[PDB]
Amino acid sequence: KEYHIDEEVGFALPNPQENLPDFYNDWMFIAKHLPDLIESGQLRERVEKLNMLSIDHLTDHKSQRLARLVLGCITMAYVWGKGHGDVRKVLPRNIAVPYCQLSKKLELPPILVYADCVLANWKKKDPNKPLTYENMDVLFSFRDGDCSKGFFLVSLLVEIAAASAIKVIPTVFKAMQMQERDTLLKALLEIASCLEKALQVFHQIHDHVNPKAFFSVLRIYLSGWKGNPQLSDGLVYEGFWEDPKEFAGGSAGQSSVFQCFDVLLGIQQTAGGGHAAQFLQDMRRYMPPAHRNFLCSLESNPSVREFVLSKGDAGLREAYDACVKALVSLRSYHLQIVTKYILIPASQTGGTDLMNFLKTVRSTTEKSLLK
Ligand code: HEM
Repeated sequence: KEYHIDEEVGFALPNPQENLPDFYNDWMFIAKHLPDLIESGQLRERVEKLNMLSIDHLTDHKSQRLARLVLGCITMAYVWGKGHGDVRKVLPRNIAVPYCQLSKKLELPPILVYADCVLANWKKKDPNKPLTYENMDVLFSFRDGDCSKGFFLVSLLVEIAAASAIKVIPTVFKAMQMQERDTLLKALLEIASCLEKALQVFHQIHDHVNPKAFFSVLRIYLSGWKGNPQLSDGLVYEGFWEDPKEFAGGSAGQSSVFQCFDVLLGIQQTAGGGHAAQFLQDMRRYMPPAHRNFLCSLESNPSVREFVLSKGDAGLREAYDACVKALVSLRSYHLQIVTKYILIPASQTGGTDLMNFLKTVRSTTEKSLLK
């Protein structure tokens, strides 16, 4: 696990910190009570009433990641506020320096990202109960009725469904170099199987998230400030950085999961020109460095796709296509989500720009079938 891939939860953080050192009890309070400090308005002030606390008292990883989640959740709330059109272009040097320093340690950007607000932002209610929606809960939200539990948790639950496939991958590459056909064939079907499993889990998002509430409320606090005509120049990290600085928002578009399998199955997303590829390449910078590296390792390994074609073996061809189909299925569904949770709400040219981007990626994935 030098790629930080759990056998159980994959790219997620197997059971993150709930509690910070006391030195940072200031930080934990503002964070822990965000529904109230915005719904009141003494958040923006209470952030000003705060020391430039040091980073050094954060001993281990899980601490730094909670610290990133806390500092992250806090930073989104200050900058956006009520999220009604009253924004900051200035961030205090009580927060900017300790968040900017931390986000050089972990080589993440100083913005709330998927890694923070999904992978590191979850808890188990009853330790010795399964991993199901009912028996889990997030660490931090922004407002009430935003359905932050819905989004973060179901996102996470899909990450975990994928873990079941990601642990097969070692087998795939071994079988390939050992020229062990039957093994490889199995391995490929198991991956298809588990990605089919992961789609069912994707359905849960209807059950646990409201469209109007997502689009209206939570979408705002996840949104960053690149090409964002409310901070058109950017956000200023007072103290740390001389100028304003552009960094992009924290979608599930920052996940490693889809990309992981794009690479495994030799789907050249990040090749070609275009904003489709450029986006997908750009997103890797918002993933933990371990995970960036894991994807890089997959690319380095020999091509599954090439192997399969080289063999003249309908069994493999089939199992390969199974995996590809599972991945298209997932994306074809993601689209239905976006329609329901963005397109429709947003009517109550940017709209079709988004969908064409997603359909490009879907299509690229489709184009990789052998059938
Ligand atoms: C209400 C639920 C969801 C909405 C509204 C939504 C919306 C979007 C949007 C608008 C994008 C384009 C990138 C951006 O503008 O940020 C996107 C990309 C993406 N989303 Fe989601 N999403 C949702 C749930 C999920 C979940 C649960 C996953 C995975 C666990 C996921 C995985 C992705 C991925 C991987 C991309 C990058 C494009 C790709 O590789 O296919 N999304 N999503």
